[PDB]
Amino acid sequence: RLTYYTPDYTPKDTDILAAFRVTPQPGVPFEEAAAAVAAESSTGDLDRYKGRCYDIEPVPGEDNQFIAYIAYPLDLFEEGSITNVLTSIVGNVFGFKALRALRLEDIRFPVAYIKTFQGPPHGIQVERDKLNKYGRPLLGCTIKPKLGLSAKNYGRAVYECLRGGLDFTKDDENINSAPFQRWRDRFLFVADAITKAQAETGEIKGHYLNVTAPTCEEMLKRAEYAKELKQPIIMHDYLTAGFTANTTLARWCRDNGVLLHIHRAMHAVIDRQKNHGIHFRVLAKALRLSGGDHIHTGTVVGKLEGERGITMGFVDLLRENYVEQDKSRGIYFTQDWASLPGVMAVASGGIHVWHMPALVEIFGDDSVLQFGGGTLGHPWGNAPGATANRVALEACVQARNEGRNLAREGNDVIREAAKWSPELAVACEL
Amino acid sequence: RLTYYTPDYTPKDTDILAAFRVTPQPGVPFEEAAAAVAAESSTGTLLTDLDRYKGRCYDIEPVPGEDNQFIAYIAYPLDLFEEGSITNVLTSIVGNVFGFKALRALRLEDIRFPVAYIKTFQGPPHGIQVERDKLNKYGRPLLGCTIKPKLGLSAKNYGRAVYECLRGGLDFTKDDENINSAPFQRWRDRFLFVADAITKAQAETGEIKGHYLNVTAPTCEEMLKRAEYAKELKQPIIMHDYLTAGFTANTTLARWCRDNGVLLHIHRAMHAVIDRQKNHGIHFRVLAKALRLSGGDHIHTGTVVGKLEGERGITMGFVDLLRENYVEQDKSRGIYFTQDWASLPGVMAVASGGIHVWHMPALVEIFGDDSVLQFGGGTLGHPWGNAPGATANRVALEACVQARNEGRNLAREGNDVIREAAKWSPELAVACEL
Amino acid sequence: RLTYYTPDYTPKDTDILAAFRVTPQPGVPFEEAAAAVAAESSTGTLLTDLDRYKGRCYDIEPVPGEDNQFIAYIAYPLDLFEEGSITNVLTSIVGNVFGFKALRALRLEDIRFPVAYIKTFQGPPHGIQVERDKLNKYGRPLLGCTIKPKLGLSAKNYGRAVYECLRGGLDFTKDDENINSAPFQRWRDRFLFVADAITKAQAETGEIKGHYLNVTAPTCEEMLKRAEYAKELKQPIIMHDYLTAGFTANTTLARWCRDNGVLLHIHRAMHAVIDRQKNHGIHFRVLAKALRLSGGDHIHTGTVVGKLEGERGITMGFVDLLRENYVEQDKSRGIYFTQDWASLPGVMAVASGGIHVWHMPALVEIFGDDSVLQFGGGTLGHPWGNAPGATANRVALEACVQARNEGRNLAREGNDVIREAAKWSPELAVACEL
Amino acid sequence: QTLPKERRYETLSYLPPLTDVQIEKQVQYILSQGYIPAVEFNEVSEPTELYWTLWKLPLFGAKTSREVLAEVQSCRSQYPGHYIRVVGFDNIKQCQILSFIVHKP
Amino acid sequence: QTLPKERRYETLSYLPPLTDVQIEKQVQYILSQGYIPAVEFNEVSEPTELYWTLWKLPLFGAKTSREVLAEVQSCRSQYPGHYIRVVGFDNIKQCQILSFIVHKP
Repeated sequence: RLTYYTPDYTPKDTDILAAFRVTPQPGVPFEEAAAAVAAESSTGDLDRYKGRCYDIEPVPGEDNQFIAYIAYPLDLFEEGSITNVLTSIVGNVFGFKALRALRLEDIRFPVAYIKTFQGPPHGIQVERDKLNKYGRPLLGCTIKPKLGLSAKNYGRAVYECLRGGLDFTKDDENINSAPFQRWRDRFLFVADAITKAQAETGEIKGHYLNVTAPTCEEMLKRAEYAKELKQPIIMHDYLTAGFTANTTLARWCRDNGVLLHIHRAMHAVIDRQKNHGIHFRVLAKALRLSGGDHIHTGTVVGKLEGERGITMGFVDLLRENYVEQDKSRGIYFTQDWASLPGVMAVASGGIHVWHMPALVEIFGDDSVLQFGGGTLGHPWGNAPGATANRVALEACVQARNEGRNLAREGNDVIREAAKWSPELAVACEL
Repeated sequence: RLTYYTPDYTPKDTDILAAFRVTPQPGVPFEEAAAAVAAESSTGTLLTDLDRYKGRCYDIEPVPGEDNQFIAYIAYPLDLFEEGSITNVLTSIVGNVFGFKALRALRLEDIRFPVAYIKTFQGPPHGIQVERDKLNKYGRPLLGCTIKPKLGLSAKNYGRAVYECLRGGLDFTKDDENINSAPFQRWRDRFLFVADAITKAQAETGEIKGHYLNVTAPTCEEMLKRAEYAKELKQPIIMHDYLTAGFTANTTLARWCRDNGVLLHIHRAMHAVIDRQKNHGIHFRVLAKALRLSGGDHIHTGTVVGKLEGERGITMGFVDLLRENYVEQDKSRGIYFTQDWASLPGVMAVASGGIHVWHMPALVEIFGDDSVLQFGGGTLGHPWGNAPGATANRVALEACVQARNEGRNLAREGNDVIREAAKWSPELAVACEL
Repeated sequence: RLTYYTPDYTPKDTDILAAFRVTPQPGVPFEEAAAAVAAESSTGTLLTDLDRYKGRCYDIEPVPGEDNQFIAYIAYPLDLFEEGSITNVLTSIVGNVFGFKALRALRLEDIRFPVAYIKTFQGPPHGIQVERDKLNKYGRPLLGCTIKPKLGLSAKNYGRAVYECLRGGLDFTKDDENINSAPFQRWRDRFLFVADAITKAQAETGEIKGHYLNVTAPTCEEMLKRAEYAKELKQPIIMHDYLTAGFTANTTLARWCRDNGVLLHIHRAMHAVIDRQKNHGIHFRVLAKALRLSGGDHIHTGTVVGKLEGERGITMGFVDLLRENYVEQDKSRGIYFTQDWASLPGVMAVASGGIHVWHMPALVEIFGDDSVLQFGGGTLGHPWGNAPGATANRVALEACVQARNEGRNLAREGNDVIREAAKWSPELAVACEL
Repeated sequence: QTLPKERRYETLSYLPPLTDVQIEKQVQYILSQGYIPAVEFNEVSEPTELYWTLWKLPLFGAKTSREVLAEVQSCRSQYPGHYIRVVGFDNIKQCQILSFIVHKP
Repeated sequence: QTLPKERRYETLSYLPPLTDVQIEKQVQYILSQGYIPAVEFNEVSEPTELYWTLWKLPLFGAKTSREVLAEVQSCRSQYPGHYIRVVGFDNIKQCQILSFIVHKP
């Protein structure tokens, strides 16, 4: 072999670059495995259609590991298919035997190949225009408990969260339909809890109705029903259901005006390990090229400077048009998204009232903030627990719209909003 | 917590068991992490009944020979999950629980879909039996080339390499991973110039030859218009990369192929992201059981010849899970739960390593009759082309099928029947050296 | 009450008569129970006109030889019931009236659909005549195996037992009651490997062979996609278990088979719940008239050979009701109302007892030309297989067809023509002893 | 012992080859029921091919006499290479009462 | 050197023409696994034509004995112009365990 490691190949602006993180077996030299991670992701002509490696760049601070930049040509891949990028690139390359652990860190879809895709149905700008929610990061409950709640008692907990100024309310991962709660009746009693919570407080309330289904016929008849309840948004667990079902539902949600909340269910099978898998900034690029107006980007509050540099790394990749190659922040390739619409970055960890000054500064306006993730609820319920998370939101947006430095004057603006809010002042401590 | 760790809980015959391989962060005890992997895959941390829908860890069983690792057997109830949705098994079980931060690595080893929950699925479109009845190919492991080169070939030159392999005794011929459609080779033309090359090689030699036409596509509409075209070319078989395209698109095509009589070759592309590390991910015997419940008449189970005794007992573990009706709990052979498939149809186990002529004693002995043997993946073809290259891969089959059916122990008398079949075949004798 | 017992009421030629067999509780007089079975099947116990929509008992006629039992002839008007709905005859007539508590047993013996109400129905898709014109099989009762064993056979082994029976002169071949689809044998594959076995046996021996493909299904969508597939295999005939699947699914498939040229074999599964007791239920001559009005070109009328004179006059009563245009009121032969069918097409009467070779004199004499003779139900096959077993069942047919067409009284000269046909047929001579 | 692959034809094919006395005794069932019998000839006996060509008429001269029987032998001398039938006809029920081959090529 | 255009037939066709000792030793795999061997004959070996006609019965020797090729030699003398098979049968798995041609025309 060793015709797949071409280190003088300055890669074309139409190639589809991929930056693996190879950890080769002991005794395997770095030129030979980098020509091998470019080997079995192609051609297992050759000058026109081979994935070729063009740089090594060993990982600083660690031996026996490097970052093999592979340069796949454009015309190898299907126009508009992200299930052909992952079939071609990460199909038969992670199981190659001369590699102890292979991790796809980043990938560069060019301007030439982003234009074949749809992008999100609605961006940041188009989504906020449809919702008429401007200049603040949006909100969310997650209805706890997950299981057990019948379709109306689930809807009553949706009505109770959405009364308290909460923008959206998430349906769970494992709630698709189940003998205690069918989707036809979950969707009915939720859309009857939104038209009451939108009539009570005039804001456009929504619920991420889970349309993840066994088949693509049962997914679109689960989304064509959320269309005919006049629902603003649906959601879709996008890695258990795959990139053929998202791109089916992306093309639907753009062509039916429904927003799409992509949930990163089963994401951590394939990126939790720091040496093997597919890092989420590939999977965040992969669903910006399939659809999604939202994506969970986890949380920032329980992470160090490097682990939230990486977390803010792919948050810029799924939300900003042009992102410069900044390897310390995790982004390995300068990604030009070619005016593709953005995706929201949904913060959903164990965040609570006091993380509002950070998460309005870290995550900007273009964000959604979920709640109930790890925290022990609110002692007064849901409608006080959502008004706590909405006053503490807009107390931090009020201070941000007055120049107050929310890294230092942030805990002050919660405590001076606990005076003019009683539901906040009881979530002020627990 | 420790309300989700019920160690006395004998699990019911209708629970959906799951055997994780938890590698907890230090200081996290084993019960409290195993209650946690039963926590965030259900009922997360009095509005309902907890004790009816909660996942319960019920046994720990520390892994022998390696501390900080155990096998948390979790017992999810039946009525937590959706009838017929294998993308709701994974959204429930491996959804929110691997990124759990008290755990350094978590590996879903095995999973027991009960008889109550297998019956909501479809199974394969066609089993071992109905696949062999449609193809009229009995008592031998079936065959396949893989068309090299992958990239670059136009659709007719691609179909000439299909027609050349399908003359010389080969049963099937695989379309590649990274070939769905691409500006050199569109699918409408690749499927057309392969149907014109099957019905030439099927009419020439009277066996029902097929080709795994790749219907993996960007959308589920583009997938089914890619499969309904292979239906209208009267093709016997399509294929689908079920882990890139997902389980919603696979179960859509499962239901399609059963309702249209097309065989489905499930290809395990992007499987090694999640089953290759021994500490974290989803072991393939979960993903083997997951597509026996959704569609597929064939699934790549890789190979045996490059692996040890322990690494092929585990590979012959999940070959039995996707091919046999009842499989006993044998953990040395890798299976953690006894699995009644409730007369669900089998899936072929496809052998697709870097394999050649001299492995026909091995892969007819290891993989039985109910198998498919791919070729051309790693080995460098044949000096006389594809049609003598495929007859070398077919005379070596039926020599090893004839030898196995005469008491000849192919483990020991296997290299004799390759050498005594290279005499009566000139196409095999030149393949006998490399 | 006794406003519903009008004993002077000469019923009109457009009423829908019904002859119950009322067994009233003691102390209930005969007129007041017969007015009651005319009550709760209408106009139950003024906002309307009662005298226009009420059911009127008009004659009592006590059953000879058995007290506490009579034959309440009820005269329902025409415009009470739905045009074209035989599931509204039964909802009106036998709907709310058998569970009536002043009655120990109530049996709907016979029913007279008038010429005015027969014309709203479709009849069979194809009659006796149009069924014989589609199959080109004239002047003989047609045939059929029944594929034993029922359960366990895969779809190709099932079609081999079909092809073996359909070689040796057999016309049809029945798919079983308890075979619709099951995890050993799906319908898409059972229909496929039977169409490949009809067109092998039809092309071999130049008669239009058929097979009663079972399109009985869970839903009416799954039934019609099971029949539209037997249309697209160009199958001549399907079948349908019309009392388990009901009269709404039958009349759906009636209208389908007429609009698609498929013959419909109606099977009387679950009939013996309601026609087997002599005191209570719905006599089969109601259910025979009920599917002549909805679909069916064939209906099982059971057998004659195991029954007395009185129990076969009643069986040849409803064979004439479903096969002849006009049938006179003869109560010893079982028919209670004279029934003009208004040129509605006939239904074949299928003989499917425990019958074999030696019953071909009997079932060509009793059941005429316009019949089908099943086999293999109770009798233990044949020692030489199915194709000599079917030629034994076909040479014995055409010996008894030739004998009947030469004046030879098969009642008396019938066992001679079996024995003098076993000489010229070796397949029949070994079937001549058992 | 087995069953041979033998192509068979119509509603009296599973018999010995029908001689002339039998066919005289066969049509004497047809015309005695008031039915009009006929002769139909064809090149091949195909399952697809469902019409056979009528020979001169559905011939009839009296209530019961030799009508068909002489006409078949005239057709055996005319067409010694066609599948000859004898068919009955009913006009009340309006279908054929028999259809059987008297002569094969 | 090339590969000739040679029509091949079934699951043991890519071999030398199977002699009698081999087939006796072949069926001794079939019936020793508790399976049911049989003989199936056909005029042509077509990919469309997917049924072949079962010769007499799905045979069986006592638990293991030679009744199959001994009957094939009676079928080679009965039908010397048909594609003769020897097929196995399983009852548990319910498919054929072999399907191979012993005799060609």
